Amino acid sequence: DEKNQVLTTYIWYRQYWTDEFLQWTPEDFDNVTKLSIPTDSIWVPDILINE
Amino acid sequence: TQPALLRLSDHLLANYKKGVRPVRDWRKPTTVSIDVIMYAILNVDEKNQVLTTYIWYRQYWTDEFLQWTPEDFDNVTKLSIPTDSIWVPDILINEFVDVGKSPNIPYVYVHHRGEVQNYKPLQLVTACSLDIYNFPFDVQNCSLTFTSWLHTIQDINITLWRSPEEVRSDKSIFINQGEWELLEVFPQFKEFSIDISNSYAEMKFYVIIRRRPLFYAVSLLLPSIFLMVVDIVGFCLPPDSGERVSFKITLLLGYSVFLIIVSDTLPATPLIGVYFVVCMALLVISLAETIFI
Amino acid sequence: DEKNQVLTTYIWYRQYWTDEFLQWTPEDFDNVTKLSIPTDSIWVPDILINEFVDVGKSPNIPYVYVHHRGEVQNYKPLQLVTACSLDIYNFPFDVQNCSLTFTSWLHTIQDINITLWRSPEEVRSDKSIFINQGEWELLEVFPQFKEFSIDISNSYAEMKFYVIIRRRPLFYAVSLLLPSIFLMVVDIVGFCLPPDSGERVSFKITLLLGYSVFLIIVSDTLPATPLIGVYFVVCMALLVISLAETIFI
Amino acid sequence: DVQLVESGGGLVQPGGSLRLSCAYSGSLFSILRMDWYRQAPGKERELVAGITRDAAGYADSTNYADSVKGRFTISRDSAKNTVYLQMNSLKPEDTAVYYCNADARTITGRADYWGQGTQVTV
Amino acid sequence: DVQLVESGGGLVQPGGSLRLSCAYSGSLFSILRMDWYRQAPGKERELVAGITRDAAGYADSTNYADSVKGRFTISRDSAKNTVYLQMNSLKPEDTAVYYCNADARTITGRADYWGQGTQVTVSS
Ligand SMILES: *[C@@H]1O[C@H](CO)[C@@H](O[C@@H]2O[C@H](CO)[C@@H](O[C@@H]3O[C@H](CO)[C@@H](O)[C@H](O)[C@@H]3O)[C@H](O)[C@H]2NC(C)=O)[C@H](O)[C@H]1NC(C)=O
Ligand SMILES: *[C@@H]1O[C@H](CO)[C@@H](O[C@@H]2O[C@H](CO)[C@@H](O[C@@H]3O[C@H](CO)[C@@H](O)[C@H](O)[C@@H]3O)[C@H](O)[C@H]2NC(C)=O)[C@H](O)[C@H]1NC(C)=O
Ligand SMILES: *[C@@H]1O[C@H](CO)[C@@H](O[C@@H]2O[C@H](CO)[C@@H](O)[C@H](O)[C@H]2NC(C)=O)[C@H](O)[C@H]1NC(C)=O
Ligand SMILES: *[C@@H]1O[C@H](CO)[C@@H](O[C@@H]2O[C@H](CO)[C@@H](O)[C@H](O)[C@H]2NC(C)=O)[C@H](O)[C@H]1NC(C)=O
Ligand SMILES: *[C@@H]1O[C@H](CO)[C@@H](O[C@@H]2O[C@H](CO)[C@@H](O)[C@H](O)[C@H]2NC(C)=O)[C@H](O)[C@H]1NC(C)=O
Ligand SMILES: *[C@@H]1O[C@H](CO)[C@@H](O[C@@H]2O[C@H](CO)[C@@H](O)[C@H](O)[C@H]2NC(C)=O)[C@H](O)[C@H]1NC(C)=O
Ligand SMILES: *[C@@H]1O[C@H](CO)[C@@H](O)[C@H](O)[C@H]1NC(C)=O
Ligand SMILES: [Cl-]
Repeated sequence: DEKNQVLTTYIWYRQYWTDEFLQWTPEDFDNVTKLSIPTDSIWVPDILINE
Repeated sequence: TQPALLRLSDHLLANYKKGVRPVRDWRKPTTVSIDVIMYAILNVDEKNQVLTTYIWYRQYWTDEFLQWTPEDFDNVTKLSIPTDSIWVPDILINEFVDVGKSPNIPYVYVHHRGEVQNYKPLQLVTACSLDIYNFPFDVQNCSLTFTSWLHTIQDINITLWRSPEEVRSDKSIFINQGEWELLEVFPQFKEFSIDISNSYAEMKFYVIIRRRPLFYAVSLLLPSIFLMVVDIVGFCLPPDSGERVSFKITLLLGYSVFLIIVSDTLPATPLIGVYFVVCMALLVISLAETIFI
Repeated sequence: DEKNQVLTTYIWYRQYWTDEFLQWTPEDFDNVTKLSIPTDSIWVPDILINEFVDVGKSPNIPYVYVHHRGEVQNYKPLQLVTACSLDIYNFPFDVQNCSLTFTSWLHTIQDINITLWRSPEEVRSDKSIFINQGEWELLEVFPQFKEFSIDISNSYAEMKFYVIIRRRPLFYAVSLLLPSIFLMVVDIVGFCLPPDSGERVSFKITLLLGYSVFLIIVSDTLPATPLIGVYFVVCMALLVISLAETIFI
Repeated sequence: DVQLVESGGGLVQPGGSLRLSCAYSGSLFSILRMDWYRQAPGKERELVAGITRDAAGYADSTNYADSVKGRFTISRDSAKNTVYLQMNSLKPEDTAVYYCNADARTITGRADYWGQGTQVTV
Repeated sequence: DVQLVESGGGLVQPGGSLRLSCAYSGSLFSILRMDWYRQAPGKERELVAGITRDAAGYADSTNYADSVKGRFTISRDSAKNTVYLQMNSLKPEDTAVYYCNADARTITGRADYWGQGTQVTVSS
């Protein structure tokens, strides 16, 4: 929008961080490596865009 | 006891954690058979290159935790339970450029062998690269890539609930008499990986739609031939009158404002503009003829 | 929306069913008959409309009335954005027939079944709490029950509502016929100009131009053949042969 | 996946009537088409009657063989989960073992299923 | 971060076949490229085979050395988390210690990783 000076785009976004509480050993858990858990069940960073 | 199916609903959902993927063996992937029915093409945006459609969508998967035996439950086969009370796959579409407002279905059918039946309509605002080369008679080919946005193929895998030919030929419950005519919806499975050790499941749906060259017929060819025959009437005017020149000029002006008005219909070269600028040049050489004689 | 073929309406909707768990005896409860309880605290049927192509913004009703025999009374207004195949053949005087198919989107007929709270004639003739003085005139809302199945062993209950609406041919009257007859009588005045003057030719040309830009402007009112265009292109051709007459003489 | 059970077969004198029942059962399934077949000893499998919902998704559509055209009438009850075959004025040529073939779609996929069949001797 | 383990190495007579396996493991990682290397006694490290997904994000793309061009076939199994090297019609020159090099991206960053390697001896 040249008049109002505003750009509308679509982005594919990726977030990677370390949850020190969600750490475990693969053994005695039947050698599981990763686990899928609900987003809103864990701590999430508040990173946003200023523009 | 005898509260009937109320027992069942408890028995299954008592300790059922909807966060963990429903498999007794975590190595076993959950296969989701999906189904897509094209209900209507709501709007095509040629300028922004984005297709908006309405789909009837079906999800079928197996919940290994929601399994039971029909007996000692008064021979119950299937049970209706709240969608958001059980684990649900995160299958979405890559072509999504927006979020369409679609009715939320609260219940699903879970059967005694653990089969989960999930029906839901979706409004799809998906980006599609359009080619308007042959404007009045153009066919369009749009992709709908269903895939889990996170889970790998060893966690969630997608198949087709019914035969791909059935999915293709399905024109039932679709609204015609519109600007577009649905030809086919061609499903195709693909395993997409951006690297080794991580592979994801893709289920593509090629929706192919053909335009109806009727609304754009009259609005295009009729005024051109009209001003054409009016110009033909204009030739009958004797060169001596002098009003013949003003005739050709005013007519040229009218066709000019006409082509400026019709310029706001479909953006692009549209190729049909050539078969139009021909008429433009024809009126030009007509005028040149008039001023010559 | 004639172009996209989609109807947007506002409905006052009533749902009545029986909750066998919410039954009690009026006595030893201080002779209470009915009780108001939160909608989202009890089981609710998933009845929707098949013609839905979108979601209309409608006020949320938080409470329902549950009576001692287990009758649940649920009132709620709905904004319905439903797709409807429209026929604009006779544009100024056209009747439209739109379907509203209420059915459970999941449950079979052996789980959830739909009936009519009151007589179908009452539903049909009900024109109360409806706003006239608009572009459309409501004729009737005809209810009809049907058992829809796509296969054996699975049958679903459908309750169709055919809303029939008739257009008001007044706003499209003046905006169409008045300028045509106006330019027509102006052309008639134009004939009175003597062929010798020469201004008669410019007269006919300018008038033809005015009617051309007129028909181009009025071309953006209702999309389609509209059939009313024929009774218009007649006038167009009439001005054309008028011009041909002028240049002839 | 889906199991079919035939019943009603027996011995009847010519010109009599008999109603056969075929009960389907399972977890998640969709019967698209249900056909009745009969097989006389030594003779091939013969198509008797079939039933499938019409183009319009309301009323059904039956399909009969030229042999049993007027005598036989196939029906169904979705509520009792049973498809019926009403055999009237039975001829000695109607004597055979009657199976029922259900073309059903499950989570596994679309497939044909057969019952154990019942003996009909005229 | 990501550990590689070679296996399958042994003693085989010339003209025989042998399949080498390389198992990667860790927490969060993405193997972009996996190469097979072999080192004969005294000789340098030699590239045998590699594999990486094509420009199109579906089918993979293999890369073989001129030596083992026709004999060897590199494959992979993402499910078993193991990349394979199928050695056919083994020559005595194929005798060496076979390591595996994985170019992987972890939370730490993109880096190269090596295994302990296995001994492959071809003799009569
Ligand atoms: C995730 O699901 C897909 C889709 O089912 C799986 O791909 C499928 O793999 C089977 C292998 O048994 C293919 O079956 C084969 O069918 C073809 C005829 O189409 C024929 O060559 C054989 O007779 C065989 O039965 C199946 O076709 C194929 N699906 C498609 C669409 O081609 C995939 O394997 C699944 N992933 C995992 C990790 O299980
Ligand atoms: C789901 O609800 C519908 C609507 O009530 C049920 O259809 C109705 O079935 C009853 C019982 O057969 C019909 O009553 C009958 O009416 C005829 C005259 O039409 C009369 O001669 C009979 O003696 C009997 O009273 C009723 O008409 C019919 N509704 C309509 C609109 O035709 C349907 O049976 C229900 N489904 C289930 C599984 O209960
Ligand atoms: C988990 O993985 C470990 C190692 O990958 C497995 O332990 C190996 O396999 C058997 C033990 O059953 C031994 O012969 C090996 O020597 C073990 N190797 C090591 C390095 O420990 C273990 O069995 C796996 N467990 C499960 C449940 O999958
Ligand atoms: C629309 O485009 C897709 C490609 O994006 C076409 O898909 C091809 O389909 C044929 C069979 O119909 C396959 O043999 C090809 O492998 C497919 N190509 C790809 C890249 O997957 C599709 O045919 C096109 N539709 C029309 C009507 O032309
Ligand atoms: C609840 O209603 C009953 C019935 O209307 C009331 O009982 C009646 O009123 C008094 C008893 O309080 C008697 O004189 C009548 O004969 C009773 N009639 C019957 C049919 O029992 C009762 O009082 C009401 N209770 C409350 C708390 O409102
Ligand atoms: C609007 O269309 C519906 C069908 O879409 C018409 O419904 C018919 O109603 C008559 C009786 O009024 C029945 O005999 C027919 O069987 C119905 N047709 C169908 C397909 O169910 C309805 O009459 C139409 N309304 C108007 C005013 O014409
Ligand atoms: C349940 O079904 C079985 C087998 O069809 C039957 O034997 C049993 O009597 C049935 N019980 C009830 C309560 O319907
Ligand atoms: Cl198991």
